[PDB]
Amino acid sequence: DNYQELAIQFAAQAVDRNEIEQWVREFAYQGFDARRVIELLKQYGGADWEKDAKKMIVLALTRGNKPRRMMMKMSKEGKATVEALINKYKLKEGNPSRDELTLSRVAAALAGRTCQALVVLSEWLPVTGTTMDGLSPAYPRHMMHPSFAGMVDPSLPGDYLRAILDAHSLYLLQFSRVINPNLRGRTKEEVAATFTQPMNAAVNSNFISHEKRREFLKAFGLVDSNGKPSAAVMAAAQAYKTAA
Amino acid sequence: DNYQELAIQFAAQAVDRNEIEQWVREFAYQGFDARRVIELLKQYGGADWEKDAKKMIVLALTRGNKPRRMMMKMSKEGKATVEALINKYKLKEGNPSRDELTLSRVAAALAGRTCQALVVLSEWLPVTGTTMDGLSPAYPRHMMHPSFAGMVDPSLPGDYLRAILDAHSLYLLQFSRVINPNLRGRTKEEVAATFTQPMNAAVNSNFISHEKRREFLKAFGLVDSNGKPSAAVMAAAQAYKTAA
Amino acid sequence: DNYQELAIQFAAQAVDRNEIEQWVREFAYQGFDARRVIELLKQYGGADWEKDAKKMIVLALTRGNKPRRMMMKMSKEGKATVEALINKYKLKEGNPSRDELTLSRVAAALAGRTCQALVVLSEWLPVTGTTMDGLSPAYPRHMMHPSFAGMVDPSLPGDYLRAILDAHSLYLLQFSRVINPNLRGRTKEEVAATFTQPMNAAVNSNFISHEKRREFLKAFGLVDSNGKPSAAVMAAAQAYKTAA
Amino acid sequence: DNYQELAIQFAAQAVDRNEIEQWVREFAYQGFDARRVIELLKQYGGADWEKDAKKMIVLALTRGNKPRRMMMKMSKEGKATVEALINKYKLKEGNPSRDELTLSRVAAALAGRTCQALVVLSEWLPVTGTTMDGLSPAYPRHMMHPSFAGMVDPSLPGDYLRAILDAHSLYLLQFSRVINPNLRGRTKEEVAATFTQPMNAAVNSNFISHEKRREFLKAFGLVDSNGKPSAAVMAAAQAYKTAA
RNA sequence: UUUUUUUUUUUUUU
RNA sequence: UUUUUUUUUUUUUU
Repeated sequence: DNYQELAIQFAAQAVDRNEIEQWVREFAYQGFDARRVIELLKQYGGADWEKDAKKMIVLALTRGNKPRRMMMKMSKEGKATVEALINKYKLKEGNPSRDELTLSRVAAALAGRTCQALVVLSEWLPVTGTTMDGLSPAYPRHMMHPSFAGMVDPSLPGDYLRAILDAHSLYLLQFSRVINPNLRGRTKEEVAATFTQPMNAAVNSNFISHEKRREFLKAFGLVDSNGKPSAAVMAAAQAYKTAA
Repeated sequence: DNYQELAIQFAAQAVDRNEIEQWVREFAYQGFDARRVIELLKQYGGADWEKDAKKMIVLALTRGNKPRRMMMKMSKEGKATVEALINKYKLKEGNPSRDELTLSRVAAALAGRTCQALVVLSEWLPVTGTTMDGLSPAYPRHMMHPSFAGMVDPSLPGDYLRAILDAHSLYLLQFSRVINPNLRGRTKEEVAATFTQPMNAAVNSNFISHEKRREFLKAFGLVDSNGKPSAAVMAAAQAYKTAA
Repeated sequence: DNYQELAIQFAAQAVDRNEIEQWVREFAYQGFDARRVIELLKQYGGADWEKDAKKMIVLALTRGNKPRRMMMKMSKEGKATVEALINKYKLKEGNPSRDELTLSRVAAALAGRTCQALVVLSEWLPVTGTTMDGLSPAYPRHMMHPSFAGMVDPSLPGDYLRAILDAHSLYLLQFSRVINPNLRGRTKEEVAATFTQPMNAAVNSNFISHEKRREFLKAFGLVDSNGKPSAAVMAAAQAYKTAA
Repeated sequence: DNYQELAIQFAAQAVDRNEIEQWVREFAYQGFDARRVIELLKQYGGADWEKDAKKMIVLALTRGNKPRRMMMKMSKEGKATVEALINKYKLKEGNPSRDELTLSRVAAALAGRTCQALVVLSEWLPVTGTTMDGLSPAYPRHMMHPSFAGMVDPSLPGDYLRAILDAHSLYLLQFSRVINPNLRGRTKEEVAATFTQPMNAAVNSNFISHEKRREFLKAFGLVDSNGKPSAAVMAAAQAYKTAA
């Protein structure tokens, strides 16, 4: 009945630091977890999850993250395959609940495979290898997707780590402007402000150990035995420093 | 059938100023009323309204004003708590009917508790206390939310009142640009043009007396016994003058 | 079966100028017709249409063109009145089919009455009389709505006609920027490019004769017996030439 | 349960280039096919498809590509004709599935008839022939629609082909800015970047042979017996060079 | 904002 | 586009 008094009496109770912090942790933003993606893939796909994840990586890389929209301009065969994949994995577009699968999340969780596919798929990506070669010669094809950040060892020596991320950022700059048309008229620093947080989140995630991530970088020819980046990565990193 | 004659005859009847003014008052915009928020909280929550309002203040401050959207990136436990809060209090996003509760309205109506929570929640807010400290040292943590304006005594001496509002405006400038991305490229004066009207409406509302508001400012350490602002408030008020 | 041949055979038939022009006229854009608005008002409202149109003019002028949205911030009494008006007249928001009523269309069709209401409603409009007085002293209150263009005699001498339209355009410039926030950063010429076509359409409509429109302008004190605009209109027209 | 091991094992299997490429082809973007448009026209219309396609070309050229929206501002007769056309041909707006007809697709597939209609419809198009005449005298009326690109012979001698495309591009520049308001503040090169890919796709499509296309250009008076463009085409090609 | 943004390739329809 | 645009007034929640 006395609303002012009800508000004052409510304000009278002091803030319990322990209780309030327990609530902030409970309500906190839950970041991308590759384990949840693989769990959902296994749950919906069973023994077929790996073969279907290969198909979804090709869809994510060559057609994007909108399953129903990409179906509108597709062959009868492709349309039937994507329809079955949407029904089975309850595929959604964009950025929904973490209880949902997307083509981008499938590609991000299985980063090791995604980055290998990029060598073959190079000329069918939103920004082709040929386009990247015109900006920096022999541009590393394995860096040509945002999921590459999930293969980056954060324990690498500072300069070597910055060179890998700058090289990858040269792709991220071109890619973001092609798939996001409002970034086309913005500066390198403005476009970078949209991709650095999800890139760093992938670099610093606990999915795939530091050692296994460095083994991938070495196997793909991005770093040597001492973790020193290749001449192609150094070129791409310098091309990023110069880039508009 | 003779529409021109009907329009002429309609325009011929003299203007009844009493009738027109009665309709302007009847159709007038209905401003925010904290009493209605607390009434709805009591009606839906019963004996649980205060414990649930504490939870909703943590949600408003650390996750925002979109209950269904924040649930998409939350733990199973948090998701279950927010789901129950939405169902019980019929929580809506944005700016709906005044018959509806929102997390922002709960935080605004119980501004006294909201501002106390800010000391503990400082590093989980869209603009942290550490960021505010880099603009003005020992920035008042109690001013780091738009609901703080509801704790401002408009009867304070002019210079003391301007110092409190300028200090608080230093936060509102950073906060508005972080939560509203189209304001990021606009000047201090353009951003201020989006927060001054709701700020002044809270400062001049009839909810919580001038005396009780000044008791809160004194207890939060913002003003002394004479209503003179703290050195920290003065430093922020001055820092707002040279802020871009 | 032979799609190329089907396309060529279709292209072989020559375009019949008479037939094609009959189709362009049939499919042509149908402009605003005040007769259709009054007919719908009479059809839904019966003997109550005139009293309800007075209410809808007050709603259009002081709250805008979104019946369900304005109801969200309104008294129980006002909410009940607008709810009844929406159900009875099947009121829609924005720019729907010409078979539908809107608050803006009601105000536009009964321009004579709308412009008289503006003298009383001046301080409750999106751009007040006081605001207009600061740009041009004793700004004509009868010109303070887009529906005023429906009271303009196009047969007036050129200079007198341009002076009335320039004076009214000074309001249209302020009004368009207030109700349309994307026009706020645009030049006078860009803002004018959004209001000149609907303004000219109202000036050149066949609803209310040239003579009756000049009688309204004379009665409201906008032009003298010879159709020469008042000193206030000339000031407003010069203030428009200068305006940013 | 061991998600890191599952992701490592998945990334360990060698890339089957044959399998991946089979999936890129299956999932590849399906371009516009005029044969599919005519097939759907025949399937839904039967013996009435040609008479209805004439009506749909008038709608596409004078009212646009939004069937339900154009109906909102149309006569009772036109509204009834468009309602019947939407129901019969399951007409959609915008850019939907290739299994769907649109007014733009009907006009594009039967480009030969569309371009003939332009001579009669000139003053009812988004950019009129009179406006085009002010930029380049006696502007070719047959080029005043994007579907004209479907009548261009790519086997024409280089200079003659460039002259036809530059002349047509003078229209596409004006047209794109009128129907797309965000292009109004952009440069000639920025606007051209939105129309060159669909233009070139029509120029290089396999629908209607090179020889039949050149027969259309000759019959429309655009090129002589040797494929040399008319003086009017040359003047427009030259006017495109200095266009802003 | 915190692995997001998924654009073009007969579109954009003011 | 062709009587449209209906913003603020505890909002904007990235």
